[PDB]
Amino acid sequence: PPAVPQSFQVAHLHAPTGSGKSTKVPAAYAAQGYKVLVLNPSVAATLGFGAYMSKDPNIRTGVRTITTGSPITYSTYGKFLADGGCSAYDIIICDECHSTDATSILGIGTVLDQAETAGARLVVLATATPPGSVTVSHPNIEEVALSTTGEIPFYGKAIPLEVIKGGRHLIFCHSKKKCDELAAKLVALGINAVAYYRGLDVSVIPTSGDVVVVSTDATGDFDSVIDCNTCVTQTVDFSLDPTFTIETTTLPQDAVSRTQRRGRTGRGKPGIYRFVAPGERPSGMFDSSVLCECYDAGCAWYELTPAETTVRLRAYMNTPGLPVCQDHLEFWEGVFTGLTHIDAHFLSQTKQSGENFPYLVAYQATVCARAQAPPPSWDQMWKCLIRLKPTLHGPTPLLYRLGAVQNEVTLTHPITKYIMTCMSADL
Ligand SMILES: CC(C)c1ccc(Cn2cc(CC(=O)O)c3ccc(-c4cc(N)cc(N)c4)cc32)cc1
Repeated sequence: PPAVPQSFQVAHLHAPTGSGKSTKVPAAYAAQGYKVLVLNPSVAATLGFGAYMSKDPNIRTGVRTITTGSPITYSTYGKFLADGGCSAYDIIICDECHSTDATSILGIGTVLDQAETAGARLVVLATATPPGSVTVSHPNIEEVALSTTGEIPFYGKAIPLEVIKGGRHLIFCHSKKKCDELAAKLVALGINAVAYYRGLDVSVIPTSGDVVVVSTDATGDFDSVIDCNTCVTQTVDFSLDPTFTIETTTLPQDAVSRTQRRGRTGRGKPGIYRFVAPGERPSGMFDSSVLCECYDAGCAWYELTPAETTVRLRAYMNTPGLPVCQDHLEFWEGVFTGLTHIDAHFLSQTKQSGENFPYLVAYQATVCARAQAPPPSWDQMWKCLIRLKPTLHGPTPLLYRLGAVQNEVTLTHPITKYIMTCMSADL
């Protein structure tokens, strides 16, 4: 238990997930008379530690807020951001501080930039999977390499039928077209194959007997888990056509990713993990398009100027022991700064709808509406514009590229031109 210091310290705390760090740790600090805040990315986790310690801490999530007068608060990073960040606490624990979702990143950076001014003595950056870590072996999971033999084609290797006859098995595949293709062949060999991915109702998975569930990362109880060892990963490309493209890329998975997928077996009883590849990237590198996400979340959810968002991301990049990324702070701040007078109605629909880049989407929707032009495609991304579809004609004033573009485009909008400058100035 890192002692509370005389001057402000940032501390790192690497210890297994579940053991001590969101639970025993804060309680020991409180037992010494300190005020302590414990930050977590997930709502369920924050309530999970709340309930478990209530046998009483303050609990601060978007959906539920309990104030109890306790010296211990469990918040998510998002609610922490919503509450204006640093008010009130001697000690702030950033739990699961490896997390590369926007919110967590803005959260920690916020804690890093502000904790000292606001009078804290200690910030503990806690996680069980700090940068460079690999997958540790699990007592309940036997791990067996797949070999070229077997009669089912699987990412260069093969799977034997014997391993997926009898019981429950989960096969992780990388995309959607690949889940369909694989489920289908198993149905054509008797086996009970069920594909799952974003845009399916969770009902379609049987609950009791034999199945081979072919899903992405979109109770389960599996006897076996089968992993293609790859992940579709969001990335940015500065393609100058006219500006940037948000697209995907399939990289070999990292440690936490291998963990997450292996952990779908061994749920108490024994488990089996069979792999396409023996290796893994180490964790601790994230794409530029995560920076774009921070500026997006900041502008859409957290009422931050681009500039404030930068101040918080700077603190995060000025701390050692954290996921590292390209320094595109001035670029990304530049971009969002030009993005003014969004339609609040469009913004509100792309937020509700769980869109990625809800701000950039609603902004391209805004620009489209005011021009009376259509969006770059009639995909699901552009749902907010359906009400107006009947009124919209001509070429799409294209700002950036978030997906497929079916409509002809104009490249001359002031916002398009402005962004273009940003990339020639800051890149
Ligand atoms: C998963 C991804 C698509 C996503 C979803 C949602 C958000 C925003 N967000 C995520 C969390 C975490 C939690 O639920 O505790 C959260 C909490 C409180 C607020 C909030 C509350 C008020 N009263 C005003 C404002 N402005 C914000 C927004 C939040 C960010 C990212």
